[PDB]
Amino acid sequence: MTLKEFIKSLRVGDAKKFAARLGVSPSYLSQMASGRTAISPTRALMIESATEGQVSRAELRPHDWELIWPEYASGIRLGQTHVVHAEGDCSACLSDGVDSGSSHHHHHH
Repeated sequence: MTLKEFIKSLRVGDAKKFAARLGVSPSYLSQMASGRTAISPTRALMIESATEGQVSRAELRPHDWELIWPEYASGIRLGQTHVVHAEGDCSACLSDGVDSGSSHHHHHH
């Protein structure tokens, strides 16, 4: 689940308590839900601990959690996560982060 959907389920008063879990403002809490803000590695953990049933650090950042908590992710890759089959296999794929065409070099002698 996500904060946007999770919060949506929550009531205005109830959501306030949730923001308390992260120790953040009610408006800010919704910023990450919208995606108009930046979520720190520590903050991602807060939400996961805040609900521990709907929104998890992986849900907030399915692509970066593998970078922020690779030691943990390494454990599930080993094959110990045979309890349940969860999407992933990010390591299997690799997306280039640089444009080869943009790169250029020239020299004489």
